[PDB]
Amino acid sequence: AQTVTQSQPEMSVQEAETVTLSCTYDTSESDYYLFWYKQPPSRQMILVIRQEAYKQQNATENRFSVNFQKAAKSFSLKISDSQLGDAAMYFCASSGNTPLVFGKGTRLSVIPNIQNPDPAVYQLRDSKSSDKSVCLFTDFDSQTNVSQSKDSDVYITDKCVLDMRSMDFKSNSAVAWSNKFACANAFNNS
Amino acid sequence: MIQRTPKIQVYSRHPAENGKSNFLNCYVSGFHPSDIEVDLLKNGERIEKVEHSDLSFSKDWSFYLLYYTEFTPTEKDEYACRVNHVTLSQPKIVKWDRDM
Amino acid sequence: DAGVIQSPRHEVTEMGQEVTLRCKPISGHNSLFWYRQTMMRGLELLIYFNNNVPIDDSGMPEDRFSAKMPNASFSTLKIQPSEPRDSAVYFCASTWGRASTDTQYFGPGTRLTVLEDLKNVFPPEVAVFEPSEAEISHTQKATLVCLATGFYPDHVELSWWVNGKEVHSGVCTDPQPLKEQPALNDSRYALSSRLRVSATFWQNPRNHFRCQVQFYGLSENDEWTQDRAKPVTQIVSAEAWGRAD
Amino acid sequence: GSHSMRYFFTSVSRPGRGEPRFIAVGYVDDTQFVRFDSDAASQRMEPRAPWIEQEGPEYWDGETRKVKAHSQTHRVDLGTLRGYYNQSEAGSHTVQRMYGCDVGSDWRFLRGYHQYAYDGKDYIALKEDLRSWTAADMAAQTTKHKWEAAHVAEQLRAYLEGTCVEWLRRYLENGKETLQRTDAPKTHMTHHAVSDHEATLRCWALSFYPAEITLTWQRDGEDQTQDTELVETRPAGDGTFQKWAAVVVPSGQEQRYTCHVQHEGLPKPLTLRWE
Amino acid sequence: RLQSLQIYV
Repeated sequence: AQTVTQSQPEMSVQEAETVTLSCTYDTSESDYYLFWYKQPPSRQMILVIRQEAYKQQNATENRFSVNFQKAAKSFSLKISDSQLGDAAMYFCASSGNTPLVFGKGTRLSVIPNIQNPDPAVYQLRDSKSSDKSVCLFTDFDSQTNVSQSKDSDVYITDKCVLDMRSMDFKSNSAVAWSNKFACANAFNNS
Repeated sequence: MIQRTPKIQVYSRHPAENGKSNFLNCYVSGFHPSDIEVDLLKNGERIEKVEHSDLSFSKDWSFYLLYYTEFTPTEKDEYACRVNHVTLSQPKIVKWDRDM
Repeated sequence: DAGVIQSPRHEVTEMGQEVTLRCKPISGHNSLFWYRQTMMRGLELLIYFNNNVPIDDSGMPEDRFSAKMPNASFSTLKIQPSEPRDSAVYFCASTWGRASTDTQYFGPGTRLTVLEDLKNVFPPEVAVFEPSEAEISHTQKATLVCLATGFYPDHVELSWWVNGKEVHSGVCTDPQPLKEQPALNDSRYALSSRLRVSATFWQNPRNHFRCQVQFYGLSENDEWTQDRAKPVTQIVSAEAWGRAD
Repeated sequence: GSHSMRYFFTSVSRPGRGEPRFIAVGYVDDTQFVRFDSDAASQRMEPRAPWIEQEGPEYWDGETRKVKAHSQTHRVDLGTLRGYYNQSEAGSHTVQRMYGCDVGSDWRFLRGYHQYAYDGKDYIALKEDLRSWTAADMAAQTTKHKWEAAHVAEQLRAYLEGTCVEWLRRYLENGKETLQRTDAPKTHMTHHAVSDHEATLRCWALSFYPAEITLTWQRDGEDQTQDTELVETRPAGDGTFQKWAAVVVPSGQEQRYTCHVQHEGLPKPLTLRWE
Repeated sequence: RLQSLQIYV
C-alpha cells in the first residue's frame, strides 16, 4: 500500500551537465508528502527537496527541481549543472501509513571534466623508512580505465577524483604498490 | 469535569406479539463520561447473552449505546433495563412497556 | 553539536554478545525514529516514538531486538544476542512530533558488524609517502599518499591533518578498500588516500602533514588469546614534513 | 440525495488499569460500517456492514494500520492534555475526535470537518473554510500553533477533498441497496386510558430510514406543544429508526387531535387521527 | 478509508 520505485540503481552525469533521477510510487490516499534524500559516502542523510502532494507547483531548490506528476504518481529529480559533490546515493521517499518509506536508491556518479589531461606516473618514497614505495598515476582524463593487478602481489586501486578548490583544479589518480616492481610499467595493463 | 446523566429507552425492534420472537432494546444516550453498565433483565434476572453497539457520540460530545438481545414478549413476562453510571445515586431500572 | 547524536560511530562485536546503540534527538524534537540500512534490504524502519510512547514497532525483528525511550533526551535500541545477520548501519532520526509528515533529521549512523569470531580482527598499519619531485617540477603541485594496510574488518576512518587542522580540500580516499589476499574471504584490507597541495606549500619545511586512521576494533572487555597485540579500537598515524629540496 | 462519511474516535484513560481504551466507528450517513475496539480480541478494523465485506484483504490491513496508529496518537494526546491542564495521573480522561466529509446530490465535495474534544468539551476544531482553527481555551491555543506551523489544516484539506469524498462515493455505490434507500415510516396511533377521564394519544413512526423525521401534534388543526411528549429517535437494531410523540387528552376530545408525520420517504406528510 | 496522516495535540 506504500511503495517507492527507483528503477535505475546506477546513473552517470558529466560534470556541469544535468541529470534526471526517476521515481514512481504507489500510495493509497491523498494526504501524503514526497521527499528526495541524498546520502554522500559520509552516510549522513540530507534532505534535498520536499513536495507536499496538496501543493500544485513543482518544488525547486536552487539547481534541484522535481517533475511532480500526481496523476502519473511520478516524482523525478532534476539536477542541473551537476557537481562532483553531487555524487551520492539519492533516495526517493514518501509519507503515508508509515511516516517515511524509502525507495531502493540510485547511485549517481559525476564524471569530472578534466580540463587538461596530463597523464603521468610518479614514484613516491616513504617518510619514515625509505625502503617502501608507491606509484602514483594521476592527471589522466575521466575516460580512462584503471586495470586491476595481475601480479597477485601488486595492488592497484581504482581511480579517485580530488578537488583543489582553492585553485579551481581537479584531477584523477590511482595508487599501486608491492614488496619488490617499478612504476613505469606498473599501469601498463590499464 | 462535565457529567451528563444517561437517557434510557426500553422498547422492542418490532411491535410485540405475545409468543412471537422479537428483539429487546435498551438505548442509553446523552451521557458523559462513557463508563456505563447496562443489563437487560427478564423477571429480575440478568439476561446472559446481551450484545451491544460500538460507542459513538452526538453533537454535544455525549455518548450513546444500544444494548439488545433476542426475546419472546408474553403477557406476564416482565422485561426491564438496568443502567449504572457515575451520575446516578443507584442503578436506574426502566420497565419495558410494549406501548412505549 | 545541535544535531542527532549517535554513540558510537562504529562498533565491532562478536556474535552472541550484547549490543546497545544509543541516540540523542535534536533538542525540542519530540519524536524519534530508528532505521537500519543494509545492502540487501535498503532503508527499513524499525520503531519510532512520539513523546517517548512507542507508536509503531512493526518492523522490529520478532525476537532479539528491543527499544526504549526513557525520556525526551535519549533512546536505546538493544540487540540480544547479536548475530551476524544483525550487521547493518543503524540510523536514528528525530522530528518535531507535530505530524507524521514532519521532516526527519538523520544522525550519522552506527555501523555494526557482528563477526562469527574475533580471531580475524587486525588493526591497520599506516605509512605516508612524500610527493615525487618530478610531479612538483612538471605540475607545481605535490601529491602525498597514505596507505592503510592489513586491517580487518572494514572499520577505518582515514583523515588528513595539516598543522593540526583536519583537511578536506584536496583529499581523495578510495571509496572501497581492496583485499590484500583476494582469494580469501577473511582477507585483510588496504585503503589508500591522496592529499594534493601546491608545490610551494609542500616546499615549506614548517608544514606538518599527518595521516590518521581511526580503527574500530575490540573493547578491553573482549577476550583475547592470540599471539599478537590485542586489536583494540585505536588511532594509527604516519606523518611527514615539508622539504625545501 | 446528499451523503456523508464520518469517523468517530473515543479514547479513555484508566490510570492503573491498563492502556487506554480506544474505540473507532465509521459511518456513511446513519449506517455504521467499520469498527475497532482496543479491548476486542481481533485487534483489527472489523466490518460492520455487508457491502464493506467486499473489500480486499489489503484494505483491511491498511485500515487496521491506520486505526492502530490513531489509537497511539490518542494515547499520546491523553498524556499531553493532562500536562496542558495540570491534572493528576489518577483521573480517567477522554479524548474524542470526529472527522468526515459531506457530498451533495451530485456527489461532489461540499463540506469537511475535523473536531477534537477533551473531557466532554470542545478543544480544537477546523473551521468551515478548512484553513483556520477554532481553539476553545488557552491550552488549545498551544495546539493551534503546533498545527499551523506544520500546515496541518492544508493536509487535512487534501484528505477531506480527496480520499474522503472519493471513498464515500465508492461506498455509496457498493452499498446502493442499503445506503441509497428511503424507508418511509410505518405509522399508527394508539390510545391508552390513564384515568377514567384522561387519555394518552401516542403517535408512532417505525422502520424508517434515514433517521431524520418530524412528529408534531395539532388540536383542531392548530399546532400544540402543550402537554406533549417526544422521545428521541431511537435505532430499531436492524438499521431503521423509531420515534413517537404523545399527547394527554381529556376523554371525549380525542377526535380534535391530529398527529403529523414528515419524512423524506413520504410523497406527502401523513395526518393521523384517533379512529 | 481512514486518513493516513497522524497529528498530535
